[PDB]
Parts: sequence; structure tokens; C-alpha cells
Amino acid sequence: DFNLYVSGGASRVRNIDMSTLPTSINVLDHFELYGDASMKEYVRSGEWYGLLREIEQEGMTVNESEKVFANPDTYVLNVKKYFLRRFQQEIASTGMTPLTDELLNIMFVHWNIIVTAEPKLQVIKDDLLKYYSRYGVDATFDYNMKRSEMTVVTRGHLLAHKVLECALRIVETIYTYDIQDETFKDILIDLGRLIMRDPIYGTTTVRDATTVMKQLMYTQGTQFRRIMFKKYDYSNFNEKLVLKGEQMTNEPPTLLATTHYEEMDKKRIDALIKANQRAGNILSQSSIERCRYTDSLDLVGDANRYFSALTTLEAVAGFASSDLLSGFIDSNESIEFTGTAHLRKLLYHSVREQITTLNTSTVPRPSLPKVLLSSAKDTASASIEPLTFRIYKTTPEYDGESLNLVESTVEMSTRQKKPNLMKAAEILRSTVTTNQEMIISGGTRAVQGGKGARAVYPTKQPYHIAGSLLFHKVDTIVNANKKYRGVSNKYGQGISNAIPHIGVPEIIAVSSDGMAICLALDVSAFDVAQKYTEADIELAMRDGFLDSEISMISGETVLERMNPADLANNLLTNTPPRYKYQTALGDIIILQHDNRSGVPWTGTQNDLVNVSNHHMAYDEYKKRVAELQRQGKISIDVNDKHHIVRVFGDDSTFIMTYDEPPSAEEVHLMCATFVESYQDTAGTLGFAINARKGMIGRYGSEYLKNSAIYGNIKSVNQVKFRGSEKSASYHFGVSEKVSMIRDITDLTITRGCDETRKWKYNLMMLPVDLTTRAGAFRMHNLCSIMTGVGKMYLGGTLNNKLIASYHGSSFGWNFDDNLIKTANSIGAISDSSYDAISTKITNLADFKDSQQRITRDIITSGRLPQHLNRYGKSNILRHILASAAMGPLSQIEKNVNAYNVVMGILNGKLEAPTVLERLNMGFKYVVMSDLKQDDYSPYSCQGLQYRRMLVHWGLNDSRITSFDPKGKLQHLLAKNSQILPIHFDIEFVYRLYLQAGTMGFLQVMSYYQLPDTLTHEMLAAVVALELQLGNDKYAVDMGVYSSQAGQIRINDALMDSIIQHRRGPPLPIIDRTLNRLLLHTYMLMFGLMGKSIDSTKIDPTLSWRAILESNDQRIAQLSELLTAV
Amino acid sequence: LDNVIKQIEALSVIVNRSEKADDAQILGPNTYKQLLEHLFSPEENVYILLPIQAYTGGVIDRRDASFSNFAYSIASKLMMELSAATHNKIFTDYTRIAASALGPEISTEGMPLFSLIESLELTEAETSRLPVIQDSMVIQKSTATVGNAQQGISTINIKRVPFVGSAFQQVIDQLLWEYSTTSLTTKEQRRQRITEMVNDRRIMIQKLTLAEKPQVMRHVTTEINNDLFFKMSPVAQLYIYHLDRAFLDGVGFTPLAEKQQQLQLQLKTNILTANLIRSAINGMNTESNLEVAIKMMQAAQLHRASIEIAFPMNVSLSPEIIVQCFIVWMSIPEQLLSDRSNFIIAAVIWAGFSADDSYADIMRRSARASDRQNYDIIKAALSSRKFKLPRASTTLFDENEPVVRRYQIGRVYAPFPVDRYGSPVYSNCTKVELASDYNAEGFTIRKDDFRALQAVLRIDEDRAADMFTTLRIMISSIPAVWYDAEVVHYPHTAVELEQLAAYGLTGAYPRTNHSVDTIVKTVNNISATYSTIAQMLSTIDLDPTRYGTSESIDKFKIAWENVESVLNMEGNDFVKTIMYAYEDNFPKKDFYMMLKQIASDGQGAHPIAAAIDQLRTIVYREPERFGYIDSVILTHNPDVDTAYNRFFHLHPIVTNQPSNTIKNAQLWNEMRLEQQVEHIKAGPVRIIGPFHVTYNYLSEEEDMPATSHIIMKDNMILNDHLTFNFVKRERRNNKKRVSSFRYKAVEMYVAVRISRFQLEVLRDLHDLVRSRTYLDVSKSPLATTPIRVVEYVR
Amino acid sequence: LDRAFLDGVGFTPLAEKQQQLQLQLKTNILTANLIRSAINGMNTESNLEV
Amino acid sequence: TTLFDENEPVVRRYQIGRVYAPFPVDRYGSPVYSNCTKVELASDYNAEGF
Repeated sequence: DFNLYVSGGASRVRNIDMSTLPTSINVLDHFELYGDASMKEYVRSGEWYGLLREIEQEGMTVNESEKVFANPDTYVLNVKKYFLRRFQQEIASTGMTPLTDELLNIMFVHWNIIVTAEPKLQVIKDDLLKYYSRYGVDATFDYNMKRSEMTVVTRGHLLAHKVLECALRIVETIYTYDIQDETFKDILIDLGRLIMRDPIYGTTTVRDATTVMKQLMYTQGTQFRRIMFKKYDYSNFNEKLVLKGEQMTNEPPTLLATTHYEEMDKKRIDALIKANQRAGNILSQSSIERCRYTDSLDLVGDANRYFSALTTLEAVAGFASSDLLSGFIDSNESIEFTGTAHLRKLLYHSVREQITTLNTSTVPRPSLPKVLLSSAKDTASASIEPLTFRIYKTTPEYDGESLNLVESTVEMSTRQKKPNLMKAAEILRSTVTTNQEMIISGGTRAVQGGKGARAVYPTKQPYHIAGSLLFHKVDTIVNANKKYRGVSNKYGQGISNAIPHIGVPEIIAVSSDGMAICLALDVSAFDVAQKYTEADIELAMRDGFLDSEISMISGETVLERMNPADLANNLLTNTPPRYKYQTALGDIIILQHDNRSGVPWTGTQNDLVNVSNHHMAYDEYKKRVAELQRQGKISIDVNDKHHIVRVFGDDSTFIMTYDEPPSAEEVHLMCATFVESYQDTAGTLGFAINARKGMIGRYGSEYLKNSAIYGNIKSVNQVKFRGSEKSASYHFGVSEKVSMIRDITDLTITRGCDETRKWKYNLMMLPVDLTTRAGAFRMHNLCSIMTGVGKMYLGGTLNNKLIASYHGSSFGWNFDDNLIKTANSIGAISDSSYDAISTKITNLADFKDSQQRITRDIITSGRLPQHLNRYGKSNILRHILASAAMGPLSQIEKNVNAYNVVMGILNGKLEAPTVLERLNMGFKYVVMSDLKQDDYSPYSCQGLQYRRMLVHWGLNDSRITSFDPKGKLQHLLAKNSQILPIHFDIEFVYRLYLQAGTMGFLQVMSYYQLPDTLTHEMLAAVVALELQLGNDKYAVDMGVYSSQAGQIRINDALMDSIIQHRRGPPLPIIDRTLNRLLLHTYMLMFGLMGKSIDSTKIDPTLSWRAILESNDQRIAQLSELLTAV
Repeated sequence: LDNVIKQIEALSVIVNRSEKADDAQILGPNTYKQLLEHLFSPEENVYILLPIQAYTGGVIDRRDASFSNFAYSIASKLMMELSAATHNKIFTDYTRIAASALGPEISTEGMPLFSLIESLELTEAETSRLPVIQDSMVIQKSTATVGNAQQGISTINIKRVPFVGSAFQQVIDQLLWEYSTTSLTTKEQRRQRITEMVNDRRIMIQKLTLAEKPQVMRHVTTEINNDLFFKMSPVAQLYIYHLDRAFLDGVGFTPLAEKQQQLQLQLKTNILTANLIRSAINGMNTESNLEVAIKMMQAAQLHRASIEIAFPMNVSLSPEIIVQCFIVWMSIPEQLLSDRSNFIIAAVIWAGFSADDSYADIMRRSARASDRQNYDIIKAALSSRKFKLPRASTTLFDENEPVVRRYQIGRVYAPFPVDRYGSPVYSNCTKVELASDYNAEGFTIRKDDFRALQAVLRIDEDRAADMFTTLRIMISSIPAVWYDAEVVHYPHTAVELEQLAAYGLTGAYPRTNHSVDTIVKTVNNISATYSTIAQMLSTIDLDPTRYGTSESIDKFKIAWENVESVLNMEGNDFVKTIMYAYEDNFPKKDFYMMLKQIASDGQGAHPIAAAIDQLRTIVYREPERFGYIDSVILTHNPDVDTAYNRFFHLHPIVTNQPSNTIKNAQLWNEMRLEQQVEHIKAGPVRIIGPFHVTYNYLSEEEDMPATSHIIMKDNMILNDHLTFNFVKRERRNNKKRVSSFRYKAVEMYVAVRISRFQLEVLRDLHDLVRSRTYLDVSKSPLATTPIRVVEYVR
Repeated sequence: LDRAFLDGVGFTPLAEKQQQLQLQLKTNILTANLIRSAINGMNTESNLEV
Repeated sequence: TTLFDENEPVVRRYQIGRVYAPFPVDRYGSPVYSNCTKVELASDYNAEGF
């Protein structure tokens, strides 16, 4: 009956007190009516009510919509409840540790450590202490760990928590980044004290100033230290880059904003004075004088760290959001259609032509049973809809020995994505995929930087299933990963993205070469912008699948009873559904015509549209350039030859090459001409480009959050594990904590941070964190535990696990690894706790639905169920029902294991030697020489020694030859499709190996119709993975790279050359992948010390024992076949 | 700014909807309409039939004042109006009195004779003659012959009933009777023609009762035989391909895993030993089986659209290429491949078994012009006592399904090497013995590997019933004359080697779930949509001279408009999509020329084409009934002709000889004032252009002074309607002299008059009766429930 | 005179030509058909002068 | 292409001439080809490597 729309004024909640003017009840008429100025008078808004009520007394229809509006009563609300509800969906607080520990631990016991180095930081403590002393009491952090989620509860102030968050993140950022220049840590302190007062709204207020500061940041320079690469062929996507040398140059980069310097200077100065005016009068003259220091830097020494450090301060507050209703209101208003039908026809024809050329192929299409299990694997946040009638947790759980031991059972349901594979019976058969004004629930996500609220539109299961089948052949070619001068080249959807050198080679090269320019324009809300052209692009999608498809339309509405062509008529028919989400004071629904979100083709649609209007913009930009050439401006002989457009979803880039490089002002003229051409030719139908929004220009290109200037990569980091969102790290196990504690920080140091201070600060809370709760049993782990996971403090940020472990016999370190193993590996009992079918059966046609051809019938291939029943062809779904539900009881299996880990140190358990060091591996006759000692590396933010290692061996390439067993077997599995059985993934292989050792794995899979050679190869890969590190649910799922180890070329290309040729027989793969991995680790460590190995013998007196193994091992494999047991 | 996407409908739905209704087989009763007469009598034994306008349309040609165009426009529009009232009707119903012990069946069909007493003021003497008129209009029966040589020659019984009215009424009724009863026939001839057309004894048509034999039915102008389908050949290939595409919804291929397992059991080599034949078929999928099956069926039907294989090699070979070529050689029959494909695969096979010849030289020497002889001599070399490689072949099947259709069918090849028994068919011999192994730049194939390959490519022997039902429904539903059509779209006959090899390895066959009736209905729809345009062209455009085959391309846009309009008439959608999809291979010009040839060969234009021509003469003859006249005369001081004073007291009719006539109106309108006064001073002046004139007949009781002839506003402008006034002389006042005051007291100095006028006078009341013809439903009743086959007897 | 009298030009856009080319030639991806690749990289805004 | 000398009569003062058709099409819509039509060739285009 009423709702509040607020934009700009208070779109994000701010620090206000619940007691000054709570104003228990208020009349909303005080503000204004959004739709009509005339209908706003509250008196008329009441006399109308009176007249209509008197008419109703006689008897009238009295339409409820018109009647209740005129009642002045309806405009009543209580401010306290509104503010509380707004806060309790807006700000999230999960983090890793509660702040009450971080508050005193970093400010009242270890403060002397912080102050002794940087004295400027006393102001933050001054501000915090005065804030606590002045008001008092209102400062509140009572955490409510009711079930497993920490929820803050505000009392005195609404944003009091974020204030503390910012105050702590300021000192965190200043300490870890080792700034070695004056006035820069100063300007950081002033920006921090500006964001101090208003923790969320101030973030957006200073976001403008910070981003425009990051825009130029280097124009007025004196030296730059250009990085030189080999010529790169922009045409072949597979091309790689190798470094060649340096050269010192005084020429400033010729980016944009030299034309609009004043337009941005005034804009940022206005933003800063706006922030200051409401703030505490921080001497604006100092701010205006100091902000001009940021662009008088140079790319030498320790100044490269500053750009990375500045972005970290931008995300000081963590994971705030914006109101959903307000955003959905304005984003749908700033779109203009006014244009010609010729442009619409061009768009339609381009899309239809581009779909037709991709659909026709020989790529196979997976069947429905396979695609169903692929959907569960996707676990899209939108797609997940867990539902379980009742999973009784009758688990007998040991209880705290506060006085006496107790055994108790408490039921619990769901807690994991439940695919409703039971309801697949109905989904496979009767299920119509058409939309008619139905309502679905809507979820929202949050981002760092406080930019705004991102909405996800989940779709029903039938739609997601049907969609995957229709676009499988388009999605595969687009995500080829390996493509060579193919028409697909244009799309970059398939990249690692995890590391920048391999993922986006073109941008770095285009940034150093002077004979090309880069166009990195970005658009406004792209998904909303298509709401006026959706009817045409979707129509083009529809008729593009009618041709190039041999099947014809037959008009069916039931899944599995439809042709590939039939799906298109039903699925691509516009008419989007309606979405219901929860907001303050009510819940609102909407209808979005456009690409939507959870649609099984959003990325394909976005890249098809993005690559379409680019051609039409270039077509007219060519005409404008030709016009300028005939007159006297750009001049003749400045004509491009090859232009390449690369699209990754919404974001896109444009690279043009030249034979003679145009002078500096020519680049400005042509860039301005292009940006003016796109804004009228490719922006008249909703799209909006701004020259001031993208790093358009020369000598520097900017892809998605990774940008490079003068061959120097300027990664943005901005990762915050300490204050994460949508997590339960406070209730995580010790294993998950120690896995997260080591890899996020590794990324932080990799993307620019001093290794010493960051790890010093991290070590200041290792006892305060990792405090497991075991029913009146508290632990406090010390620095030693990080050795077990494979980190050496005295070493670099390198995974020195195996080398430590071998030497982890005399110098302790033999305890922590066993501790983490007993914390994790005993979850294999949870795996061994399979849940049988008992309470319900249903259509149970699923088991008939999923089947794979067999060799040893169903009563063979393993005489004993010890390795037969658990991987049964017949039991496929029995197995995956439990293998899809570890977590919902793994969270409490961790809780019970918390008892066992304490009991290990209580008893004589643990302290035993490991099993890895029992096997004897090593080399003989190693030749060792000095490292190169030169520092030119494209990663200027990292430490000096790491740069020295990189130049000696060069950049890593192909990201596959380097083992990295996390992704090697995944790549093998991807390349192995169409022979694989139905249920297969990394998780299944890893769990099967863990359960069945090295015998049962080979036994079960050798009877599952797979060839021996590649199964043996990926078995070697998986044992290498299991010996590289332990379990860790986070590590095995998805996976995490060793970073520094993947950006240095130590792949098998040269690793083969290092190993001296052997005379004897070819060694088996079970040990070659082990000894070469040991050699790789040895190569990475000695180099940090300063020497390199160029020759190595295999120590064949150990190689013969290794060749003896298979001799009697193959014999065991074949002998058990010889008997029909 | 808003668009709604329309979901397309399946082909079967459109075909079913097209046959739902709108068919011209069943007729219905109808009766003649009466036209206004308004007759009167001035004195004894004279009766006047005043012509009264009967159709107010017609519009003047502003250009050239052409006379032929005006009449043609009037006649055409009036005919199109009339033909909408007898769409599916024949005149049978009429008003009789009785036939009971009195005089025989008499009729009262025109206006009642009783009203004539008041309408004509008869005296006592002439009233006695009305009963004899009423009692003397008996009904006469006769016969007529309908039907052409192509149909039967039936006889029907017709009545001829008198009625009272005008002669113009009689001629209009005669024209309607002629137009309504073209292409009529009886049931007893339709049945005979139908059983003659369906020669299958298994199908028997419902026998006719004795009361249904003389029933009357409407047949088509010209039957549709093989001749119409024979002229379809330039574009028949597209229709065949789309028909096969629309009714082959699936394929019965065995899964590849079973084939791999069957191969594994046959190979004698160890599991650990690597063998290339086993490792080559593993890189195959069956996901393109439907397309290859459709193409193979099309190649089986038309012997010109042989499959052309596209290979991924240029000079060198590869392990997969050899095994795929062997699979094609041993599985795909040779009658379904072009000569080039046969030669290519034969050369690939022969390059390994030859002692000295290689691949590159054996392709660089031979020429693609005469590859057939090379293929033949290579095949002979592979059938000697040193080498024996069987080559898959096929034969012709003539099996026909029982269904009602109008066109002959023929023989097609089969898309599989089976001969109705599980054993396959080979051209040379069913044995695999070779002198040595296979070697060509490496890639040796062991001796027994070929023997193993032969043992797996065998048909499952179980699916034979399904494997033949589709061939049954496909042989007997495609006209035979299309089998010689050429190929107009190359991509419909091009497949890659891997797809063909995968298709042949699994032994797939086309399969379907539809029946035979749907396909024949679709073919009938095609024929109907071609015949519609054929007769439209033959009735509108067909003209030998005057822009025939030599005209500017500008004029083609005018001609194409009618065909485009007809191709969008809710039921012709099958041809329209084919046209708009394959324009670039078959452009509009040749299609239009082919349609012109089809229409010119032989085709009934329409019953209306001759009807308008016959009606134009009637329009010419009597202008008054159609509300127009020509050559009005302007004069002052006119004179009467004294020849119509016997009927009217005063009339606008004069007899002055014209002088200095004006070409046409709008020239007198704008000439000048006091300049046209000199024209009228010298004498009468005549205006030639035809006008839209309405006559008003009044009695001697009142006046209607419209008189809008001439308006003076600084000129003498003629009007556009020119209504005239008559006064009737009746028996009530015929000896009275009208003063002729109101006629001139309401007109002006310049008078407008009419030169000629037509009326019919009669001397005896007997001459007021005319005749019309009917159908006599008593002996030749209208038919219902057309001829049908027997099924669901209960 | 020709420049001043031939005010405009008439031509179908390249998108239509690419569409018709793909309709007239069905080729599967991963075969290196350079006819498609070469034509797919053209612009036609220089039509008045020609 | 061929010569073309069809013109609309109109009063003038200077001489008139014949011009080549820059259009490969004839007056009656049929294409004009110098030697032969229905392109066909019994080989493949073998450039150096293309």
C-alpha cells in the first residue's frame, strides 16, 4: 500500500543513532509523491477520502486502489524498525575472527610494535579512543552465534561496527604495504580519516576521487623503464610473449585525459570538498595541494607498489550493498531508444549470421541423463534449490566433558544443494518449459568498493536443463581454450584468468609496442540496456537455430520428447517471468525484458551483442577518419592494417595496428573520433560510452581489473579474507582455516605487498585465531602449524612442502602435519558413513535412467564389495546421493574430530614419523652455477629476488607442461570426453584414490571400459596431487595455484633437458612424476638462495628399485585376473 | 516500441488445417432475386415497363474519356457483386401453387397478378383476362447435358417455369443460370472415375444407393495428372529434400559402445598391444546420423543427386582416413555415390595393395573427367584371384502401400545393402582373401584385421520390419516423374568422410512415425498451390503480344505483385518458405517463366472470365438500367419530339440536331463566361463525356424541383449528377393538358435535355410472361456426404 | 558534375551478404575455410567515391 | 558488359553519347559474361600454401 524510493540522498545507510529522534510514528506525506506533483496535498488526500466514504455509505464500487490511497492513515511507519530492517539485509559481517579480539589485540598489547615503525598512525588510535570515551555504551558488538552464523546487533549507532572495521583496515593496509616515501602514506592517512566518519556513504563519495586518481596517476613523469618484448602477432590468439630487455625513456605515456585534464581535476576536487564540508574541516588546502602529488611519480624503484596500495585503501569498508528497489528504478530510466530501423535490421542480421556460423559443427551434444548431472555440478547460486522432506540427524554425537560425557541426537535438514534427483522422474518426463507471468524468488549479491547492488535472477530447473542442451554446441566452440586463427578467435571467454601473463598476453604486448593502439571503452548497465532490443536479438537467436539444423519443428511441450529444433521455438519466445525479492517494509516484484541473468546463455548473448555493434561503429569511424584525412589533420599514410576485437562477456577491447606510428596528437584525434562515432552509431539504441570511464589511449591497455603501463603489470588485488561475506569462517575447522590463512595472503604478496611485514602481522594473530571449540576444550595454535601445510617462514612464498617434510624429522615439524591429517583425513569415516534408501522410494525410474556398458557383469569386477559395491554401475545414484552430501554432516564431523585432535595430544598418539620419508628418492652428481643477477621483470611490484629468478628462466608458457596437478588432470578429463562414463569429475577420482589406495583405484577403473595408458597417466597425476599437499575440502574442490611457481618457466620442456639422459628402459610414470616434481621444487629453492642447476643424474641405483616395483606390480594386476575369484 | 514473437507451427498442423474446410464439392439450394420494375399504363391495351437503375456504381475515366473502360469497369464490378451470391448455390426453389384435381401445377413467381389491378388501373374488360393468364402458366420439363470428355457425360433434368417481369430480368437470369452451372457432374460418374483412378483392389469404394446415382455434384475444371508434376522438374529437388527432412524425425542406429565391444572380441591382438584400427574408430560419434541419413535417402530417390564426399586431405594420408575409406567401401553401396567419390576411395584402397604405385602419383596422373573407367578397372583388380574385397551394392524395391493418390510411382534404390534378408549384398563375392598385407607410407594393416572388420559391419538382422516400413511409406508417396529432376542446391549433397564412416559403421537406417496419408496430403497441397497460381495467370495475365518475352526489367515488379499476393493466402505456406529460402539458386524470373508455361499449356481460366465479357454486351445495350448516359445536349428554346408525348405529359427529350460539339466536360466548365454564350447563340451544343444520370418518375400530383443542372457563379458550370424529371400520363388524367409551367418555371434560360431514351411497350397482357430454368430437385436432387471409402463399419 | 549529381548510393549491407554466404555454403568449424575468414573482415563505408 | 544507348527524349542544346554500363547486368535481367557461365572446374585452387 506504500513503499519508499530513495536515491542519492540516503541510498546506503549511514552512522545514525537510534535515540536522538527515533520519532516512533511519523507521517510520510512530509516528503513528496514520485509519480505526480498535482496529487500530493495531504488535505485533499483526506477530503477525497471523506467524500468517497460518504458516497460508499450510499453504496459504491469504491475501487480499493483509489479508496485506500486517500486514507491518510496508510502513510505511517516506525523509523526504528525501518532502519533495523534496512541494516539487516544491507551490511554483512562474517569475516574470519570476531573484532573484539582484533580490537584489543592490535591496539592495546601489540600497539608498541606498530607505532615504533610508523609514527603517523597514532591519529587512528586517538580517534578511536576519543570516540569510545566521548559517548560510551553505544559501541556494541554482541555477536549472536545462534546456530552457525554471526549476526551483529546494533544499539547506540547503526554504522558503529563499520566505523571500527574501517579504523582497523586502515592500520592493516598501512602496516603491510612498506611505503618508502613521504606524503604518500600521509595522503593515505587523510583519505582514511575522511572515510572514517561515514564508513559506507563516504566510500562512494571518495570512490570518484580515487578512481580518477587511478586514471592518470603517472602522466607527469621523468623516467619509466620501458619493458621490451618480442614482436607479438595480434592475429593468432594462441601467441605467447617472451621478455627481451629494458630501455629507459622519458616520453610520458600518451593516454587520454590530457584533453580533459581540467574536467577531471575539477570533478575530483569537487568530490573531495563535498566530503570535507560534512567532515571535520581537514584543511582542504592541504588536500588540494597533496592530491596533485599522485601524478608526479615514476616507474622506478619502489614506486610501482603505490598504485596497488591505493586500490586496497579504496575497499577499506567491507562488502556493503545498495537498496535493490532504488537501483531497479533508476537503471531502467537512463536508457534511450531514439534511432533508425536500419540499425535494428543491421543488429538482427549480424546476430543471425553469427549464430549460424557457430551452430553448424561436428561437436557432439550430451544426452539428457549426462546434462542433468552436469547441472548439479554447476551449483549456480541462482540454480540451487535444495529440498529434502526430512534427513533425520539421529547421529550420536559425543558431548563436552564439562563434568560427565553425554551422547545426544538432534535432527537437521538440507545445508547443501539437493538436486531433487528424486524429482528428476517428473523433470525428465512431464515438464513444460514456457513462461506465463509466474513468480519466482530473487537473491542479491554484494561487492567491495560499495559500487552498488548486483541482482541475480534464478531460473527453474527445466529452463536451465533445456537451455544447456540448446547452446552446448555454441558454448563449446566459444570456450575452445585451444583455437588457432579460427573464426571463434574473436571470443576470449575461455582463459585461465587466474594469472595475467598467460591469460591476457595481448594486453601486455599492446602496452609496450608503439605501433599499435588499444581501445578499452566500457558501457553502462549492459543487461538492462538490451530491454529495447531484446525482441530483435532473441528473434535472431530463434531463427538462427532453425537453419543449420537438420531436424524440423514438430510442436512438442514435454522434455526428452522434443527435437533439438523444437526446444528453440519453446525456449526463445521472450515473455520473461516475474521475480519476487524481499526489501525493507515489504517485498516487491518486477518484469525485466532483456538478457536476464540466470538464463542458460547470458555470456554468449552478451558477447554476441558486444561484437556486433563494434563492427557497425568501426564502419562509420572509418568514414569519419577518411573525412579528416582528405582535409589537413591526421594526414595520409596513417592507415591501419589489422584490427582485432576481443570480447569477454560485457567487457571488450579493440586493438588496431599501424605500419607508421602516428604522433601523439594524432592518437588523441583518432580516439576522440572513434569515441564520438560509437556514442551515436552504437549508442543510440540504449548503450552509453564515456571517454572518461575507460583507459583509452596509447602505450597502455587496461583489461578486466588488470592493466599494464610501459610493460609493467598493475594488478589490483583488493582481496579481503579477514572481512569476507557469505562465509562461516568463525565456525570453520582448523583445516579450512589453515588452508585459507595461507593462500589469500600468498595472493596478496604476489599482487604487491612486502613479504616481511604482511606475514609478521599475520603471525600476530595465529594464536588468537585457529581457536577450535570442543565442548570446554580450547586450543591456540602457534606458528609451527604453518609448516605442516607447506610454508617456510625463512623461505619465500613458495610451496616448500616436500623438501620441508623430508627434513621435518630432526627439527620437529613432524607433529603439525600429523595434526592436520588427523583434523582432515578422518572425515573419510564420514565418507564411509553411506546413507541407505529406507523411508521413501518414489518413481525411482532414475536408476533405470542412468547406465553404462559393463564388461564384468554386475556380480563381478571385484569379488568383495570392499571395492565393488561402492562404485557399482547399478548403484551410480546410490553412490552420488552420499557423495553429494558430505558437507551437511561434514560440518559436525569436524566438530567431533575436534575431540579427537585434543585427545591425540592428551594421549601418546601423534608424534609418529610420516610415511612419505620412508621412500628414498634423490639425485646424484648435480651441477650448480650462479643466477643471472639482472632485475628486468614485467612484475615490478614483487620482490627483487623473484624478479631475478624470472629473467634467468623467462616467462612460463602453455600453463599445462608445468605439472600443477590441480589442473593437469582436469585438462586431461576435459580432453577425454565422449569415452568417459556418466558420473566423473575431479572429486570422484580424488575420493576413489583416497579410499582404495593404489590397488583398488586401478582395479575398479580397469573394469569400467577405459583404456589403460591414459588412466595410468592421470593416476600418476592424482598421486602427484595427493603428495603435493594434503586433503582440504577448499583445495580439492575448484583448486588453488602456487602463483609464484606458475609464473616462472620450469615446465617439462626444460626440465627434461636438466635431467641427464638415461641408458636403461623408459621409467614408469608412478615415479617419474614424483622425482621430476622433487627436481622442480629443488630448482625453485636454490634459486631464491641464488644458484641454478643445469645437470642432474637420476641416481640409477635407486632407479632399479623403482623399475623392480612395476615388475611385481603388473604381476599382481594380471594374476588376480588369471583366477576367476 | 513493443513486439510479440510468434511461435511457428509444424508442417503437419498446417497441412491438416488447409484441408479442414473451404471445399466446393457440396452444393445448396437457392432462389432468384427480383429487380424493381415500376410499370404503368397510359391508356387501354398499352403497358409501359419503365427502366429503373439497378446498380449505382461506375465511375468516370477522367483521362481521355475512354468509352470501353467505363463499361468494362461497370460490368466487372457488378459481376463480382453477383458472383458472391451464388458461391456454392444452384437455383432450385420457386413459388408454386399446387396440383390437385384442378389444372396442373401452376406458378406464381414474379410479382402477384392481383397487384396489377391497382398498379395499372385495369378496367372491367381486361380484368377477365387475368384468371386465364394465371391458369395458363404451366411448368415444362426438359433435359440438359453436362460434363466434358475428361469427366463423364451425365444428363440432368431441368424445369422451365414462366414468370412475369421484364426482358432485362430474363436475360440477367439466363446469364446467372449459365454462370452457375459450369462443371457439373453426377455421383455415378464420379465413382466410376475414382475406381478407374485407384487400380488397387484391396481398396473398395462405398457402393451407391439407387437414390444417389442421379445426384448432382460439382467437379474441378481440370484434373491434376502426371503432366502437371512433370513440369515441376526444374525445382523438384528442393521439394523432395524438404519432404524427406520434414518426415524423418529419427534414426535407428545401434549405439557405438556395442560396436566397439563387438570389435574388441573379434580382434586377435592383445589388449596391451596398440593397433591403429581399434584406436581410430574410438574418435567417432553418431551425432550427425540424422543429416547423413536424410541425404542418403535423397540420393536413393534421385539418381542425379549422388552423394559427394568432402575429404580433409590434400596430398598426404592419415591412419583415420584409411580405415574410414575401408568402412565406406565395405558398407555404403556404390549406387549412392558420385563417380569422383568412388574413384577417390578406390585409389585410397589400391595405394596400399599395389606393389609400386603410390597415392600422390595415382592422383596426379588421372583426370577427373574419365574417373569412371579408372574406378571400373580398379574394382576388377580387387576381384581377381589375388585380391577379393567385397563391394557393397543394392537393388530396386517396388513395394507399394495402399492409399488414395492421383499420380504414378516408380522404383527407388534402397539406402542399405540388404535384400529383405539379414544377409547383405555384395557386387563381386562374399569373401575376404588377400595376397599380402596393406602398407602405404607406413600404417600397416595386419592380415586378419580386414576379416575382423567385415564381421562387425553386418546389419543387426532384427530391425528389418522397422527398416522396411519407412521404405514402404516413402516409395508410394513421391511422384515418379520427379525422379529425373536435376540438382539446384549443391550443399544438400555434400557430406564429410568422418560422418559417412560413422553412419556406415553403426548400420543406421532412416525411421519415421508418421503415416502415408500425411505425405500424400502434403503433395496434394503442393499441387493445389501451383494450380491456383496457374489459373490466376491464365485468367488475368496470359496475353501473347504486347510486352511478351522482350520487356524492360522495370515491368517485372508489376507482374510479380499478383503472384506474391497469392503466395500469402493462409494455406500456401509450404511453397512460400521454399521460395524465400532458396532465391539465390532459383531466381524469380525463371519461376515466373515456368508458371507462364504451365498456364499456357492447358488450364481452365475461370467461369467468370467469359461471364464478364458476356455481361459487357448487356451493359452496352441498355444504359438506363445502369445509371449512365452519354451525349447530353445543351440548348435554349428546345423542341419536343412528339413521339413520347403519348406516354409522358412532359419529358426532357428533344430532337435538335447538334452543332459545334464539345469534346468532353471540364472544358465547357472552365472555358469562359460570355464566351460560351456565343456557342449557345448559334444553336444546340452537345457534351460528349458520359455522366452518372438518375431518372425520377413522378405523377401529376406534386413536383421534385432538384434542378441542379446549371449553377451560375461567374460562369455556366455543369453538375456531376444531372437528375431529370418525368411525369407519367395515366388513365386517371390523360385527356388533361398540363400547362407546362412548373417544368420551365424551375429551370433556367439555358436548358439541359436528353437525346435518346429506351422503353418497352406491350400490346397484349400475354407478352408480360417470360421463362427461367431450374434444377427439378424431385428427380435430380442435390448431393450431400460425398463419395468416401469404407472403414469403421458398425 | 558526376559528383554533384550522384547524391546517394544504393547497396545492401555486409551483414546480409555474410548471411547469404553462410546459407549458400555450409562448412563446419575447425576446417580453415579461408573464404569465410577473409570475407568476414571487410567494411563497405567507402562506397560513394568508388 | 555492353554499350547502352537508350534515353528519354528531352529538349537540349548539346550532343549526346553512349556510355558503358558499370552494371554487369543486361537490359532484360540476364547476366552478361565475357566467355562462359555456370562456373565449373575439375581441380582445386592450389596456391603456394593456400
